[PDB]
Amino acid sequence: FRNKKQRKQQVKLRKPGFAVAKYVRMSPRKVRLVVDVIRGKSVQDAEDLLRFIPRSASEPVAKVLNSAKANALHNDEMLEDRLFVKEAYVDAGPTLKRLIPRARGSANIIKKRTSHITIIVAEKGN
Amino acid sequence: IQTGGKQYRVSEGDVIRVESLQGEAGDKVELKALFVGGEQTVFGEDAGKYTVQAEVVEHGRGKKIYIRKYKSGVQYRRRTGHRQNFTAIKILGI
Amino acid sequence: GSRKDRKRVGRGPGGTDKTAGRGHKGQKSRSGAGKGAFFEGG
Amino acid sequence: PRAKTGIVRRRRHKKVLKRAKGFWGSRSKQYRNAFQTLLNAATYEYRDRRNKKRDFRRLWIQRINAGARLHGMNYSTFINGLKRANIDLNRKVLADIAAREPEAFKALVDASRNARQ
Amino acid sequence: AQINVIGQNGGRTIELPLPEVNSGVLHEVVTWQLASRRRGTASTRTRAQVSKTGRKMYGQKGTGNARHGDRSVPTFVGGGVAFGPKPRSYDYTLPRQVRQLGLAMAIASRQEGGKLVAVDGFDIADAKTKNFISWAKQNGLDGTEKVLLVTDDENTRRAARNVSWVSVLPVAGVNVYDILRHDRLVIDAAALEI
RNA sequence: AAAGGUGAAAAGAACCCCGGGAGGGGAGUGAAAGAGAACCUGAAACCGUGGACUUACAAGCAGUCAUGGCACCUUAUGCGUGUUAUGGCGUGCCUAUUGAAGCAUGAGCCGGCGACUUAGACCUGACGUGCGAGCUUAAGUUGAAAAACGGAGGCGGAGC
RNA sequence: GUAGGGGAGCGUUCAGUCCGCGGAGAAGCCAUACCGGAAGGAGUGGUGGAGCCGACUGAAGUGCGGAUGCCGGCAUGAGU
Ligand SMILES: [K+]
Ligand SMILES: [K+]
Ligand SMILES: [K+]
Ligand SMILES: [K+]
Ligand SMILES: [Mg+2]
Ligand SMILES: [Mg+2]
Ligand SMILES: [Mg+2]
Ligand SMILES: [Mg+2]
Ligand SMILES: [Mg+2]
Ligand SMILES: [Mg+2]
Ligand SMILES: [Mg+2]
Ligand SMILES: [Mg+2]
Ligand SMILES: [Mg+2]
Ligand SMILES: [Mg+2]
Ligand SMILES: [Mg+2]
Ligand SMILES: [Mg+2]
Ligand SMILES: [Mg+2]
Ligand SMILES: [Mg+2]
Ligand SMILES: [Mg+2]
Ligand SMILES: [Mg+2]
Ligand SMILES: [Mg+2]
Ligand SMILES: [Mg+2]
Ligand SMILES: [Mg+2]
Ligand SMILES: [Mg+2]
Ligand code: NA
Ligand code: NA
Repeated sequence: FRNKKQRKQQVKLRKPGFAVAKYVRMSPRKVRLVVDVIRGKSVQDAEDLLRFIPRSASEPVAKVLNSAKANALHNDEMLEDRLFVKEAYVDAGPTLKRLIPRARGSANIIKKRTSHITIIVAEKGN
Repeated sequence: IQTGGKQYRVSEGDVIRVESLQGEAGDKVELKALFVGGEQTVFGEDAGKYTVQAEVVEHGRGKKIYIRKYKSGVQYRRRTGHRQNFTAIKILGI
Repeated sequence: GSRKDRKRVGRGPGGTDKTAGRGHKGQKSRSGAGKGAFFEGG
Repeated sequence: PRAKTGIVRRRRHKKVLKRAKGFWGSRSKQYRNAFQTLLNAATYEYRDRRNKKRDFRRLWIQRINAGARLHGMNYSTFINGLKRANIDLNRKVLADIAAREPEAFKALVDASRNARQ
Repeated sequence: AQINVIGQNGGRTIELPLPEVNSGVLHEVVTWQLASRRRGTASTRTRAQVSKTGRKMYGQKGTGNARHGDRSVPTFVGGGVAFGPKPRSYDYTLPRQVRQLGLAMAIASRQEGGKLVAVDGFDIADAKTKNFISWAKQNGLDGTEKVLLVTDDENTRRAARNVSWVSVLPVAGVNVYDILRHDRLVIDAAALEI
């Protein structure tokens, strides 16, 4: 125990099976649409579905899935034949405001959303 | 009730209005109006034959309740704290 | 001393603040505002 | 010297908001709507303190006349048959007596009839 | 009734102000004193004329969802201040009789506890400072309580430089705030005194 | 116009894993990475994931009171906390008005900014204090880790 | 009990003074079922990584739900 300082230097604090793609030039909502299908299921399956889902968020979501797996296998030494998407989720990043000219003199503002697609894998554990 | 808990009760410590006399174990005699002591139903007046003895347990201070008032369109908003004081009495009588 | 040094108990009274009173609308209702030229002479 | 409003308005606001529990909607999350709810809330609280007594009295009665009726009398007749006799002056709690101890309440009824005709 | 430590011996001179010291009376005084100290300082563009901004803006009626004229007004983030701080004085002249009475009543307050006087400081002997402290240690002046020296003579001051022990006061520039500020008081010279 | 902030000092991440990259996970430096370079704190609106208790014949200013069920016991196992079913009751807020839930005004939400001040020996009154049939200076001078000097003048004192 | 008058106080920043706290950790933020007649105050925990409570007194750029208020951020209309 000690106090709040010692614990800091005695533990570094690791994230088992965690990958994040930050700043992805897509709106969160769509990507949610894509992720939802992987929510809590085999990582194999995961890879397979992303390969056929006709949405384009598919790509980055895929890339992140793989990077997670990569981590669990090299940084966390887990058994890939038991891997699965424990948890996954998309947060909104900063936004790209653009000034889009409309009619009669008025202008608007297009909002270009970004994404922090994160995904975290884990052994099933029966 | 209003004051003084009559009725048939099997040695229970209840909480009612204050009883003036501060302290502890101050014998408190109360008149009865009904009771089932030994499965014997007894109405009022006659019950005067039996009386309840109770000892004071503690002089506790009530639970905190905020008193809020409001009349719309005229302003009038009122907020004041309130807790009504009491005492606990251990019933142990005939 | 300098900390136990009180006031005259009735010398300076708190000033009158008009902001916040849960029912304060200072001045009249109508015809009294940002206008200080009514006067009492004439 | 200047004096920001720092930390003050936050705390006030948080006090208000923390009041909002089972509060649906923005009643529980947007200050203004919260406070605003809290007005009419005042109203209900204060009036209900007075009202709950009416409510309960009604309850007790509703039980008492039932008891009465289980034998062959009513509530009017029954209470009245405790007024004629300074003997019985329970009134309060009587409902509990008609609800838990039937025999006792039977005895009271019989007493009421006996102190009438 | 305070006897001189070094040199003569009197202390029966000087009448004491009645009653036995009055707080409020010193209140009025100190307040006035610190008031004459406050400096005129008010960096604020209260005026809407003082900040940088035009006079016209958007149309009165029409645009809709507006109704403003300049951008320097108090309601605007960036404009002027409504009723802000102006550079002023706040130095009055508290009635003389009352200032005279003040320090009298102050010394009075010190004549019922930590009072100390001294004629001639031949004990000092140049700056040194060290022997000054050594001196104090022979006059109840441990260096635990704050002290104020109000004496003439340069050489004596020169040998008096610290924070918690004592304090230097050139040419009997007495002041209720000063004396009442420190615990003990060291009048020393009998210039203003007697 | 707006725009500040790594750390004590760059030692500011050699090497390895996924990826074109961006990004990230290890490793190491450092007290700290819960300081990682669109790096002090990191509130609120706002978006989302997980969990608990709930909801698919009822008419709901969104509460309030009472009771029951379920869940949790760090101011706290019996006082209550959370949530919820059902019953009773219940015409947003402000403004402006004879009269507002009004189908009258304002307002998307939150944050921050935002409104009875200051000056003139001015006028009048309350209170307080120092003097007292007298009560005080102004400009200024000399001194300033302090203040005293300065009675030209004003108010009392007789009214018509 | 509206306009209105009167009284007693809370809170914030600055200032003087006093008692002090702070790397074993301030302020700030976050939670809470405790206390006070109100404004409010406190204990504990979490976060944080340098400064700051309490008492008394003085001075104010001192308390916001509104002003089609000002600035900024983020929502609804919709994946239309
Ligand atoms: K007032
Ligand atoms: K990289
Ligand atoms: K208002
Ligand atoms: K007077
Ligand atoms: Mg280390
Ligand atoms: Mg108006
Ligand atoms: Mg009118
Ligand atoms: Mg004007
Ligand atoms: Mg005129
Ligand atoms: Mg009644
Ligand atoms: Mg509009
Ligand atoms: Mg400015
Ligand atoms: Mg109404
Ligand atoms: Mg309508
Ligand atoms: Mg309307
Ligand atoms: Mg109109
Ligand atoms: Mg540091
Ligand atoms: Mg203001
Ligand atoms: Mg607003
Ligand atoms: Mg509109
Ligand atoms: Mg806006
Ligand atoms: Mg579509
Ligand atoms: Mg549509
Ligand atoms: Mg369509
Ligand atoms: Na959920
Ligand atoms: Na608090």
